[PDB]
Amino acid sequence: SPFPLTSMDKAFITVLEMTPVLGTEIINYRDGMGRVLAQDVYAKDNLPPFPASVKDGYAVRAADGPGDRFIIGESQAGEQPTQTVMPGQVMRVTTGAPIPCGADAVVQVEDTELIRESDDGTEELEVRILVQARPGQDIRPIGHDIKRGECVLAKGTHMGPSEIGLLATVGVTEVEVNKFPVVAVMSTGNELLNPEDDLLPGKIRDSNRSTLLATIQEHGYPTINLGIVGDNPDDLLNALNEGISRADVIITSGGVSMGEKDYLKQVLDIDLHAQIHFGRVFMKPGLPTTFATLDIDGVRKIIFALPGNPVSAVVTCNLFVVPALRKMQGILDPRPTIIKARLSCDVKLDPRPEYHRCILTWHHQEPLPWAQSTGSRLMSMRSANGLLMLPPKTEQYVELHKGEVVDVMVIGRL
Amino acid sequence: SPFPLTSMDKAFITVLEMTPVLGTEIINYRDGMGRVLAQDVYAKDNLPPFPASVKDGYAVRAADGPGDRFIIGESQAGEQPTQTVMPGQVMRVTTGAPIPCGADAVVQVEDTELIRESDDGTEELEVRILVQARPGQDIRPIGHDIKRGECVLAKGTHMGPSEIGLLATVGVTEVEVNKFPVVAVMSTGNELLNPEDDLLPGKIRDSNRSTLLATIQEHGYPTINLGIVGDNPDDLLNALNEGISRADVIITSGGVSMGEKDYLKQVLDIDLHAQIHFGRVFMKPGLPTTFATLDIDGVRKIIFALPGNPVSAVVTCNLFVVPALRKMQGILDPRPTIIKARLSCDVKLDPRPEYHRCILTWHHQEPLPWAQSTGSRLMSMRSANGLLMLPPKTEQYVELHKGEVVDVMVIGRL
Ligand SMILES: Nc1ncnc2c1ncn2[C@@H]1O[C@H](COP(=O)(O)OP(=O)(O)O)[C@@H](O)[C@H]1O
Ligand SMILES: Nc1ncnc2c1ncn2[C@@H]1O[C@H](COP(=O)(O)OP(=O)(O)O)[C@@H](O)[C@H]1O
Ligand code: MOO
Ligand code: MOO
Ligand SMILES: [Ca+2]
Ligand SMILES: [Ca+2]
Ligand SMILES: [Mg+2]
Ligand SMILES: [Mg+2]
Ligand SMILES: [Mo]
Ligand SMILES: [Mo]
Ligand SMILES: [Mo]
Ligand SMILES: [Mo]
Ligand SMILES: [Mo]
Ligand SMILES: [Mo]
Ligand SMILES: [Mo]
Ligand SMILES: [Mo]
Ligand SMILES: [Mo]
Ligand SMILES: [Mo]
Ligand SMILES: [Mo]
Ligand SMILES: [Mo]
Ligand SMILES: [Mo]
Ligand SMILES: [Mo]
Ligand SMILES: [Mo]
Ligand SMILES: [Mo]
Repeated sequence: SPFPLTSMDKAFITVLEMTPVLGTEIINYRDGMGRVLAQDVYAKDNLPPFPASVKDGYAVRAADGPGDRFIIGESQAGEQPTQTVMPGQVMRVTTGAPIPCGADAVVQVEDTELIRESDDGTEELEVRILVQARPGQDIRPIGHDIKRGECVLAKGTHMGPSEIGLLATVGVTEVEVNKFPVVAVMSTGNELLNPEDDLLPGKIRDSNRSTLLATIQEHGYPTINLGIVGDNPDDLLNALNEGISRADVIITSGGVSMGEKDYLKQVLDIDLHAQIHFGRVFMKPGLPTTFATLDIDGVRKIIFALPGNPVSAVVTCNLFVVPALRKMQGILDPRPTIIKARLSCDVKLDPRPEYHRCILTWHHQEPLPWAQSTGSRLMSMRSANGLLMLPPKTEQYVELHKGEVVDVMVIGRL
Repeated sequence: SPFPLTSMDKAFITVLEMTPVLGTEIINYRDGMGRVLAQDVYAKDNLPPFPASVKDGYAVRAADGPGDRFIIGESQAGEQPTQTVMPGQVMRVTTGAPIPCGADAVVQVEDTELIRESDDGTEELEVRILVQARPGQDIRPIGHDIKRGECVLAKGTHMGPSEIGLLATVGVTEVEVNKFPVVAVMSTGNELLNPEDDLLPGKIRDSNRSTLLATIQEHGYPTINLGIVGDNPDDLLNALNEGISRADVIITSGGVSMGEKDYLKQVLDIDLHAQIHFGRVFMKPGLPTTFATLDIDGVRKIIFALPGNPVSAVVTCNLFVVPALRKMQGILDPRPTIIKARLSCDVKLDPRPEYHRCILTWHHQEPLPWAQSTGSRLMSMRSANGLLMLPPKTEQYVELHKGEVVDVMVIGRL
């Protein structure tokens, strides 16, 4: 317009407030990594479902006390015992095996001495119990770990490997979860060639599409490649319409400044009839970053029109797009993790809040990590895992110094 | 045997020392996430390949100084200009467009005032240049960012989205990288049923296979599901042989203690002819953890036989298996990230080093995260992202207290 300068805080809140939560679907539990449960999950069985030995040893009657006992048989994992242990008798048990009727404690083998075995040495016949067992010792009673009817996972749970294991444990192999967003990515500019192309006069290769698609894929979300679109409103509208049809989220880069061949804001408003919530953000880099929504038949589509400069595109993707996607896939608090780190070098502050990719590293025993802004040789074998978040300068603070503590958004595996 | 108790430090070093680095393969750069480059990568073009405007404005002759200028044409992104700017003239430029012959600086539009435009207002004819340009201002010279022949990525680089973007930029769309390990996972025990099964007497559901497969998949590695194997040496040998054929790494759980129906160590040694490097580790949980290698025709297979207890299996998988896999896929320093955190609760120390899953959380402005051992309601919506690493007790230290600083291995996204 130019659009009003929007503060970072307002822009970020606006993205989260205006972004929808996707609907739900039933998935197989093996496909649950990173998904958010949209149902509570209950156990239909006890764990353990039988009284289970926690040791290799003997199932005994505690009342018998220590002494010499006839071994009447063995309880092995996976088989329900049929015999009842009577006074003066014991049954061999292994870890995880059921406790036979008549026994009320387990004595571990280390607290015993073998008296007699078969001539072939394959069968134990008589054992000395050296200790006084406590009633119930070394037995997991029925339901000790999980009770039938217990809620073991609550709706809203963001699942990792252990949650998948718990679903397996309780036999709940299909669960309701939020859908993942499908994210379409488009590059714009008459100067852009595909990565596969040799250069031609006046042209460069499109890098943003690759970088943005990889960023989204890193977070586990399905993507759509919408290719390169030229600087003209008809082609841009057609590409946006394809994105809307095929995806939940459309990410563009380029063409959002006020230049003569920058059409995206006009197309979003006048042709697409989308609602542009902000078109400029008071931030460095990322000034022309644009966020729009489009409501079609009770479905809200999300559009991020990011700056064309490659550094600006990847920075703004991490600040605005990734949290939106986290909200869409059902994460209750979709905010990124922000940690405290020490600056590895002095840095000049800008009137705008500043953001820069960095590498976070821990040093021996020092409690806080160091943040080294990207751009020793070894500090190049590693990809950026942080985004430095530097404050606006004040009449007081014009610079931050090496060692001073700053906020860093986590954007990669530490 | 019982095998010697191996210290944690020795066991860990032994895994890393004995684990091979996999060979290399050529991949498409879009498939490069998490891969390690096995070649240096060079630029074959300059970036930018032409002198490029960094602003919307006018390409000028700095020697002309400020004043009123005829606009002879426009240089738009993607088109090589044909006209030469002479004294008294300027050419309109947009960001990323080539600088025409004859011009040596760019003046941004904000430092100008328009004098004359066409009757239709679509074409600018005359402009007032308000500033004295510095030579070369607001131009990226040829090769400013990347030079032809420059090494832009070194062998050993562990790639993320920005590295993929750089490959796209320089047009190197196929790269040599280390292979990813294929990891086969097996559960053992006559008591185990599939997750899909209803319980039967004496039985429980297999959870470890799901948890371990999910853990490995979370790190991006392909997996093989070897199912459930009973407690007998013939079936175990057959399953191990299948794993060896189909995978680079075999993970088993269960059957590694000294129980009567525990055969895995015997099978690995006597039947498989593998070299067991340790069979017990002085650690809690994880005492019976076993690591073996098998060399077949110049190929080294890796076998981890983990404890059957589900908590022990997932803990030892994170401590030993994941670093091995990182080495196999070419990561030069495969050690996990360890951070410092504050204990959320008092904890009793064991003679053994202790490990427990936890959740790491940052609090407002406090520099160090808090580590809350797994097992408010909201602290259940989140999956474990840390492994607490507690020291062995000493005659002095028998307990650690809330707030004290401890080591935590990162095992999930923070
Ligand atoms: N996909 C892309 N890959 C690499 N560079 C790009 C890409 N898109 C745009 N650029 C470059 O970024 C710079 C700014 O582009 P521009 O379209 O003006 O961004 P905006 O107008 O959105 O701020 C130009 O130098 C342009 O060539
Ligand atoms: N895949 C599995 N899923 C769930 N529980 C298991 C699994 N494998 C073993 N267990 C249980 O873990 C416990 C220890 O098993 P065990 O085979 O004795 O381990 P190890 O001998 O290797 O220490 C037993 O209670 C057993 O039923
Ligand atoms: O206008 Mo920017 O600073 O390249 O996003
Ligand atoms: O023997 Mo463990 O402590 O279950 O691995
Ligand atoms: Ca452009
Ligand atoms: Ca077993
Ligand atoms: Mg532009
Ligand atoms: Mg056992
Ligand atoms: Mo135990
Ligand atoms: Mo900017
Ligand atoms: Mo910038
Ligand atoms: Mo800029
Ligand atoms: Mo700028
Ligand atoms: Mo700017
Ligand atoms: Mo800009
Ligand atoms: Mo920029
Ligand atoms: Mo710039
Ligand atoms: Mo243990
Ligand atoms: Mo244990
Ligand atoms: Mo144990
Ligand atoms: Mo134990
Ligand atoms: Mo133990
Ligand atoms: Mo054990
Ligand atoms: Mo255990």
